[PDB]
Amino acid sequence: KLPPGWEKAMSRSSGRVYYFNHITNASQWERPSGEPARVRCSHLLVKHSQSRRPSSWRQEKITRTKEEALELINGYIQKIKSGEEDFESLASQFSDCSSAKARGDLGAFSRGQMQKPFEDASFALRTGEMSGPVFTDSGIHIILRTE
Ligand SMILES: Cc1csc(C(N)=O)c1
Ligand SMILES: Cc1csc(C(N)=O)c1
Repeated sequence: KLPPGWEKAMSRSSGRVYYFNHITNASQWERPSGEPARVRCSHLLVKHSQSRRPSSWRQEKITRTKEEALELINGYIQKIKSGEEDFESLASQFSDCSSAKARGDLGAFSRGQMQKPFEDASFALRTGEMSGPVFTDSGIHIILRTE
């Protein structure tokens, strides 16, 4: 029916159908459009106190809870989707990954290199597409597939 990971859902607040991807946690009103050796992705990471290292260039000791990290991620996604902020700008300012200094760009990678939920979401995104919150042992990610 739909591309890998996508399913129909019902808006609780509006009653309109929408589409949700259970690999990428992307959600959108529009029906999804229409695998490679490598993809290229950027990401914005928000770490939390349960991260496998709760420390970053932004903060020596990351103390925010997982729930607080998710609320930050949710807010960044809202600003990206509304156009108020660009993904690259938010990643440079707020990603707890050292790749923040490269606007979140991780370069290209194959399957079997990244943490699995990140890999699966990255490969389920089409070029240009953005994930919803993706959970790994590092923290919570917004992933943007660029190639
Ligand atoms: C909403 C929510 C996200 S993480 C979380 C928890 N209890 O760790 C709750
Ligand atoms: C992919 C990447 C670019 S900068 C960086 C770092 N400095 O750790 C990671």
